[PDB]
Amino acid sequence: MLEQPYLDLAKKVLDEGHFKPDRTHTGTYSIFGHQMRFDLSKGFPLLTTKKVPFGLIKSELLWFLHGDTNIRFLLQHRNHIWDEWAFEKWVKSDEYHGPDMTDFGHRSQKDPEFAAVYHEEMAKFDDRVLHDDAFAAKYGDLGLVYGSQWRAWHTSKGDTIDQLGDVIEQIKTHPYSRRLIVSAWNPEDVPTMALPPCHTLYQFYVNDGKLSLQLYQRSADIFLGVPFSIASYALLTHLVAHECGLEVGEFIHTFGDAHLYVNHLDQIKEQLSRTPRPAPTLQLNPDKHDIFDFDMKDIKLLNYDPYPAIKAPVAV
Amino acid sequence: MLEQPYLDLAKKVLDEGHFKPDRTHTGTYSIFGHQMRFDLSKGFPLLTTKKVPFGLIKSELLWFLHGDTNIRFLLQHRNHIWDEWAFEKWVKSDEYHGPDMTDFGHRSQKDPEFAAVYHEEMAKFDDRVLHDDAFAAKYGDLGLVYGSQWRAWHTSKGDTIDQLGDVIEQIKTHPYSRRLIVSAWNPEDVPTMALPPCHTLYQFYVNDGKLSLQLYQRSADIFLGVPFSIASYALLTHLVAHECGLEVGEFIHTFGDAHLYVNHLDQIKEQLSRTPRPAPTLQLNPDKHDIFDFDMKDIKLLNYDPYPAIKAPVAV
Ligand SMILES: C#CCN(Cc1ccc2[nH]c(N)nc(=O)c2c1)c1ccc(C(=O)N[C@@H](CCC(=O)O)C(=O)O)cc1
Ligand SMILES: C#CCN(Cc1ccc2[nH]c(N)nc(=O)c2c1)c1ccc(C(=O)N[C@@H](CCC(=O)O)C(=O)O)cc1
Ligand SMILES: O=c1ccn([C@H]2C[C@H](O)[C@@H](COP(=O)(O)O)O2)c(=O)[nH]1
Ligand SMILES: O=c1ccn([C@H]2C[C@H](O)[C@@H](COP(=O)(O)O)O2)c(=O)[nH]1
Repeated sequence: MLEQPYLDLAKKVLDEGHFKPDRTHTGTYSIFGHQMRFDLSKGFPLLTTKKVPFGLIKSELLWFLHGDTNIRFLLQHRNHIWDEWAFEKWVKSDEYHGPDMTDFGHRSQKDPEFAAVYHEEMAKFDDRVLHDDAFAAKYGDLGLVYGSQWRAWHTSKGDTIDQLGDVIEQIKTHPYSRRLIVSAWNPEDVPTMALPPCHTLYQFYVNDGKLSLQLYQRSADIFLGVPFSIASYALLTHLVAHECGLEVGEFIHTFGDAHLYVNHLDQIKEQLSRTPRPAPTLQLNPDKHDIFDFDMKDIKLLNYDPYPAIKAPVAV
Repeated sequence: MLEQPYLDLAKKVLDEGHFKPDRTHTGTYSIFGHQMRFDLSKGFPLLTTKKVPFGLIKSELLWFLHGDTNIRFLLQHRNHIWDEWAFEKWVKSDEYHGPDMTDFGHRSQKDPEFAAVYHEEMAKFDDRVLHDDAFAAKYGDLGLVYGSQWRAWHTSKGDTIDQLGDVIEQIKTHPYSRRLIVSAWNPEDVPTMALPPCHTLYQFYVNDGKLSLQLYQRSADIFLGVPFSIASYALLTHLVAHECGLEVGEFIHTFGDAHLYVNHLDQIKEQLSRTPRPAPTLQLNPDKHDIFDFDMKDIKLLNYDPYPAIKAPVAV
């Protein structure tokens, strides 16, 4: 079945995984070095053994493709994935008036009295952002994030570089290039950055008419962190191909520290019992071509037959 | 045997390798996505089925570790690997007086009348550099090269960042970090650069007391390009460990486009006949610790028993 590699990776870590403490102190079964591949021309590698929200993936990927970093677009799409990174500033501000949100993520992990206020103040910030146009401009904009990294590489002399764009250009002008790299790691922002990018760098490859891509990520939270990574990066491969007129090939996913949090194991042993069902089919709008405007209804997911959702706890 | 993975990779490309044209127009059997590992605590992965010059590797690696980019150090060590990248400027200059060296690399590939003059002018430039102190300052300095990338990351506001240093610092202050990355890919230099770095990015990993490293390279000239890459990056793993007081673990080598030039096949089929002999032993000076001054005689290679040298042609 199409997703097997991920179940094998999960399985693997569970066995030969070694214990490793965490920054956000927990334990983790970890492995260093691993590659898995999926032939995109055989189905979309969207996990069927667990409910995965393609809606979240798409909207998020379009945000990235717009080089947009303001949280407004995501909320607009009922997407809240990155909210916590905005809230961390809103609260660490002079304007913040209210429930001392210090370490709110951890306190809500088990959520006692802090629970309500945190999630209540959350509605606040998102209400503020979504409508207060100026608030959005200050607190909604995350700054350095995949989109700005991808399409707005802050140079040494003020100008901006659109890596992704100039890359598709590269694929078009001369596809057989070993220089099709889109780096997200900048040495000067990483030390003073909330969360250095996980999906660090990706390289495309054109041969026999098909487009293949390789994603390198220094860290991998296998339970909930990998199933999104796979899909999103498999989606980018159809978009580029469709843009450049290439037939989609296969997506390769290489990991630095691949791991399973110590408080995720029950849930993962649980998943390993179900058997994968036929891979979902991705459908792409034939009319529009400039992927940079390939909005929500331009990407359609056909016949996804997932196993129920397995809840787990945020890694704080 | 220790090197098997490389012979398997060679073997692989020869079989399921697909044809691919080149920038420097030749043909190439290519594969996209591949990882191979070596347990450094079992021997030094220095190929025994072909003579590999450890001298060249060391001197070159120390140049890198000094953040030095001037070709003087290399010539000083009887090392000429990077010369061609210096000559390309010396000749593309107002000062150049003599044999129009245009495309000298290609013309010398089959070397007719151009042969002598090119190699003669080469002695010239290197004689100039090695002794003419000021000449060295202008034409010897390559500018953007692994060393300066590693230890002199040109920031947005003039200052310089020593990635490698701050990284060993990271390994020391807190080893269990998934953020130990040393990137060599800079989005703004790559488009106006002679040869964008191949060995693009490497991440270390500390666990169970051992240091493991993963090297990502977008391109791999398997015949002569990989056997150096393996060794050099395996050497860096002993140096860091020895510096940080860690036991060496294993080195992981991941490739973007791994390939075998169409005019290298005979030589590679040739190699695949010999059987690997016990791996060489690396010896490290116990006294000095600051790897940045771990000079030539501080690294010793014990009992290397290689098969004879298989000549091949430079990929122009
Ligand atoms: C990926 C990504 C972007 N993100 C953000 C993101 C940011 C930092 C991180 N940090 C750590 N340590 N682990 C992570 O998984 C992680 C993920 C996500 C955010 C939420 C869910 C989610 O809604 N629920 C999960 C699993 C349930 C849970 O564990 O709470 C789901 O299965 O849908 C998934 C991904
Ligand atoms: C690696 C590296 C740095 N380099 C530079 C370097 C730079 C650009 C490149 N470009 C291309 N296309 N292929 C390469 O192998 C390559 C290598 C090297 C330079 C010379 C030898 C060498 O002296 N001889 C070889 C093989 C003989 C041959 O093919 O000519 C040997 O086996 O020692 C090896 C590596
Ligand atoms: O998109 C993301 C963001 C985070 N993480 C994981 C990686 C780690 O498991 C943890 C963050 O700690 P660091 O890797 O940054 O050290 O979150 C992911 O898997 N995917
Ligand atoms: O250290 C090096 C330098 C170059 N090459 C190879 C990579 C390619 O095979 C060719 C250069 O073409 P590009 O990959 O840069 O496109 O040289 C190596 O293997 N190692």
